[PDB]
Amino acid sequence: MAQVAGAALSQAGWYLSDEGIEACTSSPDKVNVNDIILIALNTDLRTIGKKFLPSDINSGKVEKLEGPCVLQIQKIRNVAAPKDNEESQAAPRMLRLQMTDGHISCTAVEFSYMSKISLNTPPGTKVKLSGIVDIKNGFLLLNDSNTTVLGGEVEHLIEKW
Amino acid sequence: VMKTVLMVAEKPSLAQSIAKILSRGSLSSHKGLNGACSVHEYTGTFAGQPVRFKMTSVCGHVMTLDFLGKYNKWDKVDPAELFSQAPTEKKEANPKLNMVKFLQVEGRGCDYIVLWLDCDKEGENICFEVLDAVLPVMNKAHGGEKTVFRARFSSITDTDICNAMACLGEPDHNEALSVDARQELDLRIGCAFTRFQTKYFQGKYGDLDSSLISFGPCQTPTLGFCVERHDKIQSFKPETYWVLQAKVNTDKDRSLLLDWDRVRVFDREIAQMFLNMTKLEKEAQVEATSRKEKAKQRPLALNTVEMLRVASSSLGMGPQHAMQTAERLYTQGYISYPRTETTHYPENFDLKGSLRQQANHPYWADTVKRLLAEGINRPRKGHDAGDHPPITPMKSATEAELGGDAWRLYEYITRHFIATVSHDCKYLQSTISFRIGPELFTCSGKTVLSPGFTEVMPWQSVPLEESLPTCQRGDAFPVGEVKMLEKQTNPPDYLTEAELITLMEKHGIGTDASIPVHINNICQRNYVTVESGRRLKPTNLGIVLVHGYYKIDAELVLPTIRSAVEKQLNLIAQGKADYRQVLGHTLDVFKRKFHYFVDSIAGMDELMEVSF
DNA sequence: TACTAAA
Ligand SMILES: [Mn+2]
Repeated sequence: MAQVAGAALSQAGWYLSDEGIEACTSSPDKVNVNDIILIALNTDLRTIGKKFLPSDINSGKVEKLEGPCVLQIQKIRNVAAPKDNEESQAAPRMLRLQMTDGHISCTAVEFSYMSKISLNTPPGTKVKLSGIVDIKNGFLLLNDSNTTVLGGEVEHLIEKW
Repeated sequence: VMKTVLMVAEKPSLAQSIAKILSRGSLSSHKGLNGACSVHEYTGTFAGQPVRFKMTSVCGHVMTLDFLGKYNKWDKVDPAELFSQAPTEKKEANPKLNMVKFLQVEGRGCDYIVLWLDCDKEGENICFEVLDAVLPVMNKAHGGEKTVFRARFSSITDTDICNAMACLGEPDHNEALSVDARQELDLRIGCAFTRFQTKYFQGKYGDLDSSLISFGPCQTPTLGFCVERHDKIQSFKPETYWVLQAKVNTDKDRSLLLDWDRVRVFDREIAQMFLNMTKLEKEAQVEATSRKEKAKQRPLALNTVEMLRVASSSLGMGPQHAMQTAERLYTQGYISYPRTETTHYPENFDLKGSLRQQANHPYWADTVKRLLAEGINRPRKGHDAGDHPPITPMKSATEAELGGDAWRLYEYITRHFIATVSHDCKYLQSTISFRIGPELFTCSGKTVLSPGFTEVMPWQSVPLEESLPTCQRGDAFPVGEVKMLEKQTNPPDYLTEAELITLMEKHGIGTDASIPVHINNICQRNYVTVESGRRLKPTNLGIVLVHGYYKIDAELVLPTIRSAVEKQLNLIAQGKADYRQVLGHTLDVFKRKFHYFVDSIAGMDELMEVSF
């Protein structure tokens, strides 16, 4: 049922509004949580998200983030390399991710070397933050032990430019 | 009765060497009617008959290419007629040497002519000029047999010379008519563009009066590198680093300055967060220790490009000045031939004998004496190009005999040679990594275990740094201060002479004997002015000239047309295409560029108005 | 008057 599917998403970690979830549903027929998750993953989060990020995250009033949360990535820029030379090897790679939920946008920093997330990651890709995440100075700290990329099929807007 | 065979070499040194090798020490040598070209006579057996051998040497290109007199008047005909309606003949280079008359007088009665010029291109052109000069002088062939012989060799060795004497070939007309076509294209482009440029720009601007604006397939590409560097310097946006550094005290008076593993962060907020996670802390813990042994590789044999580079960077000498000094040294008989490409010492080179000459100099007395006692390391295997052996010292010298200019070049040559034979510098690298909270830091140092070529070239030395303190994993030291360093990215400096030579050699713009001239040409025509550190600064005239070239036709400055047009001309050398079509076609394509240049010259004139 | 490139 619709309530059963909503509950299933609730423990799955996705937080989406009622308009969003009736948007993701193909029809009031037999639709599984798997296809609901896939359809939501395809859709842009800025129109299906809820108010679940605790707000004021850009300030220092929040200590840590808990629970498995799904977030979208807007911009990725290498803070260890200059704008002109985006592939310089003089510094280890270290990425700053602008991470939205559709309502409030936070900023995360790569604390340990990852492999899944790279500069050639399409904007709109989604990640899951299962575990405990540290909010140091209004900045999320991302580790390979609490970040899982779930892919993404959203209309690309960068086009390498 | 005794027939005579005349042989010709491309330089007096090669002439004397080959005569000594063939004659088994029976030289009869005397100067000719030049003072710079000699004649060596001896006797031998040729074509199964006892005959006399007479051998001499030309001094490079006997002849060069030039238009007729009328089309040199610069006013009778516009440069457009130079491409197709302008005949070209051959005049004499260095007319004071009277080389054509020398070859005329030497050869009266030589039944057979044997040739000993270099096997590369630009040697077949010289051999065919020598043939065209000497043929109407000799005593013909009594029978129907042949007389003109070409000898091919790869190195100046007994076995190679004997094999070249055993097997004899013929000159390559198809190879000669490739450098011939290249000379014709160079003339008819660089004399039809420069005339238009200096009759258009000098005819409008008074500040450029009595000045020359020159174009060429090498000069303009050479200027292109400097102009590109100037463009990159002018268009540059500095940014703001944020590097964090730390100090650790071990016992006393030893404060190690650490370096950040994430060497830089381009965000004030992230840098501040990383500081906040570190500054409120007072213990650092060791985690890693490395004592790997490394080595610095000894330099290869000296090449002409490397000699020019080092003379510009360290000795503070211009390329042409360094080349003239090297030529004076070689003529005086101190170093060997200063225009090479090889970097591999030949097998027969008497390294022990040559290194024994510098066994008494006060500068190398300790190093040379030692290196001759425990054995000499074999030279590095570099590259061979069939040219002359690399620049090595040949006779002993002291600051009294030489001046203040040749001695310094000799000092580097005799020091680079010893470093090529000595050992390597083995330095032990020690790295210690601490952990001040979540972040990481490392400190590195170098200690010399056994200096090798360092003692003969002190400028290329492992710097003296204090040894790192002993510490194994599990030791904790007090922490001092941690702070940001608001560094800023700096724009690149101007192009130096050393860097330009590497750029010139990579694209093959100039040869070994032409690199100094091209760099001097753009510096003597006010295109580029030299500065401190031997840096090249494009001038107002240079900036407007190259920039206008890009707007009109980029195929005049790009450092790829010179290499590409040479590849097209290699078709004649390999016999695939005939001489006329390739030269005719490549002249037509350059004729359309000139007509597109003349009708669009107003594009370049707009830029000059701001400048002059 | 020059010019170009090269042994
Ligand atoms: Mn040669």
